[PDB]
Amino acid sequence: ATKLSEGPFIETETYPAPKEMEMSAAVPFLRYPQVLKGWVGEEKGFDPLGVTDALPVYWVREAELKHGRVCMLATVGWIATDLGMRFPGDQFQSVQTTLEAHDKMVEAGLMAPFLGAVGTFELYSLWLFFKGWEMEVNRDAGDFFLGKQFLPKEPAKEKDMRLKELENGRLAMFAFSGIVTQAAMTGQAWPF
Amino acid sequence: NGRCATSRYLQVMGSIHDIESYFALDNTLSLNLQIFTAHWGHLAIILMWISGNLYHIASNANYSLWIKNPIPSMPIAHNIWDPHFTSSTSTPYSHTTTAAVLIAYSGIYNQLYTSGFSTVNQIYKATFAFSCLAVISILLAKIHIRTHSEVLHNSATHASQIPSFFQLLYFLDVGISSINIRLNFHTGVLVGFFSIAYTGHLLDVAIPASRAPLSHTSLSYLTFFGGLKSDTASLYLTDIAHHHLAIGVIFVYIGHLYSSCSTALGTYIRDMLYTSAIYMFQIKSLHLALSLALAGCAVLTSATAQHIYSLTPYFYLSYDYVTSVTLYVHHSYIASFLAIASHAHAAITLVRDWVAPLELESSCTIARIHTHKAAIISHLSWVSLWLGFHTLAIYSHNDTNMAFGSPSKQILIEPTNAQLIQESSGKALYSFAINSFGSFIYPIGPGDLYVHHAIALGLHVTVLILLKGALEARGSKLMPDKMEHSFGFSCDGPGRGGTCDISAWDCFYLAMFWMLNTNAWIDFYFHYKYLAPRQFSESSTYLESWFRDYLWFNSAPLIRAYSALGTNDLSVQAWFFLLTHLAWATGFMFLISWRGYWQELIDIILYMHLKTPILIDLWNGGVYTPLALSIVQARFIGLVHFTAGLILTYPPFIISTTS
Amino acid sequence: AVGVCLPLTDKFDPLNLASTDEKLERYTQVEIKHGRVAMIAVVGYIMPEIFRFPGCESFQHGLAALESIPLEGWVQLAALVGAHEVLVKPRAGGLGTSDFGLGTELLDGIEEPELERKLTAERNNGRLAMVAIMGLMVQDGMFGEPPLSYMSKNGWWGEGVQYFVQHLNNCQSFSGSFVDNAGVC
Amino acid sequence: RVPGGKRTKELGLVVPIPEEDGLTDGQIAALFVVALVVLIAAVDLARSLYFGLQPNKFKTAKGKGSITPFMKRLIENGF
Amino acid sequence: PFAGGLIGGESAFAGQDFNFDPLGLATKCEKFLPWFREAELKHGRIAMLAWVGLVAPEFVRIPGPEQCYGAKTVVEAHNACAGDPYFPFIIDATDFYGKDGHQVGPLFQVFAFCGAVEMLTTFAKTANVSNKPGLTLANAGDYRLGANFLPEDEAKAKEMKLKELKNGRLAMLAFGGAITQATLTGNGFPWL
Amino acid sequence: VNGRPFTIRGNPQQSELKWTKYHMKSYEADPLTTLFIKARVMAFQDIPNLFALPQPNMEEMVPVEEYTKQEYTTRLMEALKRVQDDRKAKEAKSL
Ligand code: CLA
Ligand code: CLA
Ligand code: CLA
Ligand SMILES: CCCCCCCCCCCCCCCCCC(=O)OC[C@H](CO[C@@H]1O[C@H](CO)[C@H](O)[C@H](O)[C@H]1O)OC(=O)CCCCCCCCCCCCCCCCC
Ligand SMILES: CC(=O)O[C@H]1CC(C)(C)C(=C=C/C(C)=C/C=C/C(C)=C/C=C/C=C(C)/C=C/C=C(C)/C=C/[C@@]23O[C@]2(C)C[C@@H](O)CC3(C)C)[C@](C)(O)C1
Ligand SMILES: CC1=C(C#C/C(C)=C/C=C/C(C)=C/C=C/C=C(C)/C=C/C=C(C)/C=C/[C@@]23O[C@]2(C)C[C@@H](O)CC3(C)C)C(C)(C)C[C@H](O)C1
Ligand SMILES: CC1=C(C#C/C(C)=C/C=C/C(C)=C/C=C/C=C(C)/C=C/C=C(C)/C=C/[C@@]23O[C@]2(C)C[C@@H](O)CC3(C)C)C(C)(C)C[C@H](O)C1
Ligand code: SF4
Repeated sequence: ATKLSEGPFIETETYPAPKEMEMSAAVPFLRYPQVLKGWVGEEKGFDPLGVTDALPVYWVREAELKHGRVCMLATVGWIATDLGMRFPGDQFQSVQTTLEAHDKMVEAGLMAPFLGAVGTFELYSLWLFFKGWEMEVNRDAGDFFLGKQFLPKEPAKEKDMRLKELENGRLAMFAFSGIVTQAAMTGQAWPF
Repeated sequence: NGRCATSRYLQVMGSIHDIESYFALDNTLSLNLQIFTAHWGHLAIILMWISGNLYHIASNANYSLWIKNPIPSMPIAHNIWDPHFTSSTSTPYSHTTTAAVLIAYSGIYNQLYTSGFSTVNQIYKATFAFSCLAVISILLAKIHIRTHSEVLHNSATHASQIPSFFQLLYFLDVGISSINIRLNFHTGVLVGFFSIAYTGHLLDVAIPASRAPLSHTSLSYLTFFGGLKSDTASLYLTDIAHHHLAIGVIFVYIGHLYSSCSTALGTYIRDMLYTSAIYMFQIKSLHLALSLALAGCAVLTSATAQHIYSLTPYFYLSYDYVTSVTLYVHHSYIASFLAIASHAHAAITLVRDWVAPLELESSCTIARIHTHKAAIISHLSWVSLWLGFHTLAIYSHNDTNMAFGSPSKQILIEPTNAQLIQESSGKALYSFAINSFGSFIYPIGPGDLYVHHAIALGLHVTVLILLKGALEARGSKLMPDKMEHSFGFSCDGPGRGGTCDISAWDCFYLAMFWMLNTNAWIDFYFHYKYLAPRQFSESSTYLESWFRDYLWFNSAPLIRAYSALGTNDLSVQAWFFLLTHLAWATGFMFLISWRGYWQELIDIILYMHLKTPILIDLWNGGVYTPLALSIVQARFIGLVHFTAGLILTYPPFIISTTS
Repeated sequence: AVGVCLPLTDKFDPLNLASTDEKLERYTQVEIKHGRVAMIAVVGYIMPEIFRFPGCESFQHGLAALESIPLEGWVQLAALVGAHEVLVKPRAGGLGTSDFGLGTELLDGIEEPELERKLTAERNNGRLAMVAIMGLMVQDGMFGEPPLSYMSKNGWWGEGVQYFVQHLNNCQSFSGSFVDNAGVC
Repeated sequence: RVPGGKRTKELGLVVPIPEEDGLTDGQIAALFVVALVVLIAAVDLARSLYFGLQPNKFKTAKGKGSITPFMKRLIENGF
Repeated sequence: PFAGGLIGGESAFAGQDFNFDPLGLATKCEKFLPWFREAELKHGRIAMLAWVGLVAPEFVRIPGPEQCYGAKTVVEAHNACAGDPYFPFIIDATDFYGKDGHQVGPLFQVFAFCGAVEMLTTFAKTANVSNKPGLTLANAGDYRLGANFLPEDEAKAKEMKLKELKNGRLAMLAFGGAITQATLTGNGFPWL
Repeated sequence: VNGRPFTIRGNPQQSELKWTKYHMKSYEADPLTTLFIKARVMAFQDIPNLFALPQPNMEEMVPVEEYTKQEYTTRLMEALKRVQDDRKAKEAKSL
């Protein structure tokens, strides 16, 4: 039963039996949100906080993809910098540890152009996101048309690829959060 | 519609934002969505105004230097880049080799300084962040337009099986027109939680910035001292933080009153209003909601105007002679505008929103008021007449006796009631101290009594005019069928004895003059008592003291600003003193000379243009045929000129006298 | 039509160069490419003043960059541009030769008025960029430094038009003036 | 300055002026970039306000419209 | 029926219903009966845990930071573990690692996790829009945690729920008595 | 022409016909509309017995593509009677 209540009017409505109700797999004591249907990762309906009950699933999926991608890049970059990989250059080699890298590069003046480039791309992304959400252009959430060549043709393989992206981004979220917190706490390389 | 006259522009501009009057605005859904989008744009404008003020303080001004020596230093508002200024020699606003600057009379410097701004970098970060907030506001407007469009599309695409699907027509604007949830979240989060958040801000930033020695945030930052710290001459910051904490807690508690997200908790406003003394009213009426909001905003603006001056909340604000007066006058004028606005929108509510019952039925508050509107108006007229007669007569008695040179013959009624209230307040404050409050208690004399009765006269007459307009808006003995006609219409003809200024909009036009008068009286009282407390106390009992010791005496620096001898930094004030005098005098034209004369003059001018050789062969006059301004258009334009001149000729005077 | 905006009710072609459809199409393609190159070149003029990529700090900015950058580097840049121009062809079924299937997702399945507005905005920005880039290059060549740095040093009116405004307030550089104020305009 | 105020002349109040301008060209440029973003968004908002709601969208626009579950709950609750 | 047919109001003797509502709170506030049952079961659960938590520390103590884990008795254990923050539940920002001794202790960590669990389970079941039947008499106190263990028979399920309720009530009373006696006499397990 | 069959004050209230044909012209409403609006204002004084419109169940929404008009009216009437019975029971519970 996908209907919250059956009946023409609220006061005389009847509710489906609990056995008939479709329950979320992630949290079995809540009903399936039913708005994140047809999306990637819906197999385990997980929205206990009811965020999708207020925001369109498009927005939250765009945000999830952005966070996962940013965190994946951030964790790989933090790991590389901790292991010692650095750009060939006096300003980049002067900085010793990754923790002070943000401040050192802000002082050196590279982070200002870096933020300018990221902000330009992000204004473009905001425009594109509004266009896609309003359906002016035919775009999906978190889709920038990059590397569509490598996207599998089969619908099942495409869904599997998108699910792998989402799961890896979710893992990278926790990975980077733990990495940065532990680094700030102790002050050692990524292996800790 | 190609067939148009030059009155087209004025007709449109008089109702550009009268969204209810828009063509093709079919439903309340469209009305509410348009209003919501306009609100978002308005918030964006406010945030851009804040960002511009912050940017100009950061760039063109001297905040860092001012905070070092706030007492003698004067803040800079912004630079002057005006080609018309003299280039041969330095201007009065420059240091003879430096960009011209303007002093700032807004107290924003004190605001930032006591908020915790120490460096121009912080102001720059704020400028940036408020610009981002403006972007966010506009994007939220767009988001909500899209969401509401998506609900209409859904309702179009999906339909309930039963014929009652048309019931959904009413609930499309539930998000914008729901009252219980809006009240709960506004009073709990927008007010109470905002106060708690500002308490947190104070404790984290403002208290450490003010206190030279470092100390960890704790309950020691919350205190209940009272009065002004001697060093900054302002309210203790630690008390402001507790204040806001207490108010925030109280309003967070009050914000659970109504049922907002679930029907299991909370009560209903319909139900309270139904069971209370006020029977019920059109809470859905947007004009009524606007009227209530405007009344509340007016009272709060008056309260801040009085209390910012009485109890100084900002560092060194009292030391700034000019900024105090400017702030008081600014917020007094804003409060008066908001009050008369609430009255005007109540009148509009009556005109086009209230659903009057049948005549004999008397069930609602509005109907009960309409039953005895005549008694209300007659008693208000009696009070106004009494106040005017006796205030003017006592003032004239004092005037004549002083002119003959016998002050002992003046009628001087001691303000015993006000003095008793003041003494009780002082007793309470002294008990609290035993367990300073500057400007909260003032000497109070017979001159104060007379000025207070004059201000009461002004308020009573303004309310008289506004109440008469509101209660005669639907109908009147002279014009029984006034509901059919719009809120503002020219007249009803020269028949029935003549019907000039017969509309509720005409009552507002009339009450506007009074508002300006009563506000001018209030501002004159404050400014005179501020400039010369002793002279005001001794001499304010007769009107020649006001005309001579206040206006004529203190007008010297302003008029002397620029002359054959030279110019000083008040030359701009002197030019705006005269520009505003001219604007007032121009408003007199539209107020006195009415439309027929000007229409005939326009006809003659049009004849001349059509007889001119070259111009006739190009300009027919058919499109946008010139016409004289309509009766209501000219009333409004003359009122605007009058208001602009009256309001804008004062700030130059106050700045000149207090600087 | 595409390329015609409000200020011009009809197509602007006083010399009647686009007499035939073939010539009109060729000129449209050339104008689109020129406007694109001019737009990127104008941002190219403004941005190096704001910042320089690592390793590019030493190089001169404007026309001086032609001499400053190694001939090998210029060869590499021209080789990249030539590879792009030779190995990229218009997408089959596209709007014409001017399009190369770059960002066409944004314009697919849109209303024709909106597509026309986008094309006209592209063309108008390209035209303004052509005018602006010629201004920038001519000023750089004449005054020896990029226009943005030149304006920072001398202002909007510098050494060619300052004579007109030598007696203006905040811009007064006339002989014997109590203030120079020549670098602030 | 050539002060014209009695109190200013009496008390020697001054308008101190810094030696260097508070903000630099780069900072002003960043603020102008943000202002330009605001201007573009504001022009879009003005266009949306001018054209109002479009009830015809259900005839041609993509998708089938959507009402958020919270909006549905508000509708069911009523006013 | 009585209290909306909720379980737990039956006397030990067969045929007589204890139906303990001296103040008639069920009838006075029937619309809050599911909430009352949820609160009763939650109190019983926390109390059954808390009594064993009063007993076990005497037998064994984990070797955490000695600021709390060296507490003499359960009475002082709460005060030791809650730390001495400037405000009850306020983290110290200037001194994050508690060098000044004004940092919240491990009880803050457990409190934060309890709050997350509460917001994601109880508030989720009760207030979520996508869960319209939500909290009712039938499912009150049921989060489907371990429901696969209870006996299939409905009578046996009712008996098990009654056992849970009775043990939770007994634990509520026992913990109250134990903590109060510990405060009064400050002795070991016999007066806890 | 332009004749109205009632006294001048017989015109309907402007606020009563809002967002209708006569949005702001109560002096152009037909006599039948005037009579109907007058009867509505008389009817809506009796607050104690006014049928509150049932709140719609937004769950039961289906596409327009997805019977008889009379049959649907009858079904709506059965639903309304059920709602009235439920309201009566709920109010009589505590009174
Ligand atoms: C202004 C006076 C007032 C009045 C006459 C009522 C009347 C009513 N309210 Mg209440 N209500 C009020 C204020 C008022 N309320 C306020 C200020 C709030 C916000 C907290 C609420 C929130 C509220 C809710 C959420 C609900 C009611 C309900 C009710 C009904 C039952 C009352 C009851 O059982 O009380 C007896 C109960 C008590 C006295 C216990 C109250 C304890 C809590 C903590 C509130 C006390 C807060 C306190 C006054 C302020 C603290 C300030 C701080 C500085 C310490 C009744 C119609 C219920 C109802 O049936 O609605 C249809 C309902 O669901 N009210
Ligand atoms: C298209 C033009 C247009 C524009 C530019 C605006 C602009 C505004 N409208 Mg809108 N409005 C429009 C058309 C427009 N309106 C139309 C056509 C209507 C239909 C009649 C409305 C109906 C309407 C209503 C009903 C309200 C607004 C309000 C507002 C404000 C929006 C939010 C804001 O920034 O408030 C900034 C405001 C503040 C920061 C001040 C907040 C304090 C409030 C105003 C007072 C609260 C008092 C409280 C109720 C009682 C206190 C009690 C105490 C004394 C004990 C702003 C002034 C709101 C408002 O504030 O009105 C005064 C409001 O309530 N408008
Ligand atoms: C100061 C107040 C004032 C002003 C400015 C005017 C102005 C005018 N009145 Mg008078 N008038 C006044 C009060 C005033 N009146 C009052 C109180 C009444 C009621 C009794 C009348 C009743 C009245 C009547 C019945 C008639 C006039 C006429 C006129 C016009 C005279 C001819 C003319 O325009 O030449 C002079 C114009 C000016 C001095 C206006 C100011 C020009 C300035 C100095 C230059 C502008 C500079 C620049 C371009 C501004 C750009 C601003 C922009 C960029 C923002 C003129 C528009 C007569 C008319 O229209 O004849 C053709 C006419 O028939 N008036
Ligand atoms: C600067 C500080 C000091 C001055 C402060 C401002 C002056 C004081 C305010 C004026 C007092 C009245 C205010 C009430 C306003 C609403 C009144 C109203 O709509 O009725 C004005 C009425 C409305 O019009 C009438 O409406 C009726 C329906 O109610 C009927 O249809 C009538 O036929 C019709 O005439 O009359 C007009 O049409 C007036 C003509 C307006 C012409 C203005 C065109 C020029 C505008 C240039 C200025 C820019 C405007 C934007 C301002 C920017 C600000 C950020
Ligand atoms: C033509 C065109 O357009 O471009 C193409 C190019 C191409 C390549 C095809 C594309 C792509 C895809 C790309 C580039 C995909 C990159 C994916 C990355 C970098 C994933 C990193 C995951 C890291 C994880 C999970 C870390 C996990 C870390 C964990 C779990 C760490 C865990 C601990 O550290 C923690 C947290 C604390 C430690 O104490 C203990 C340990 C266990 C070490 C494009 C862009 O799409 C299109
Ligand atoms: C196109 C394409 C491809 C491609 C490509 C490639 C390699 C493209 C590369 C593009 C590249 C490398 C683009 C850099 C931009 C940098 C910007 C915009 C920086 C702005 C920076 C700004 C606006 C900063 C401004 C300031 O803040 C500064 C710095 C100082 C402050 O005082 C304030 C100001 C405002 C002044 C594929 C993937 C190969 C195939 C595909 O099929 C098609
Ligand atoms: C129902 C029934 C009957 C009954 C009954 C009766 C009389 C029931 C009475 C119940 C009663 C009276 C129950 C008290 C509980 C107290 C509690 C939980 C206190 C916790 C207190 C705690 C957890 C305190 C903790 C701390 O303070 C500590 C210790 C140290 C501090 O540093 C820190 C803090 C603050 C955290 C009858 C009469 C027999 C009839 C019928 O037969 C059945
Ligand atoms: S035209 Fe003017 S003077 Fe004549 S009745 Fe109308 S408002 Fe009065």
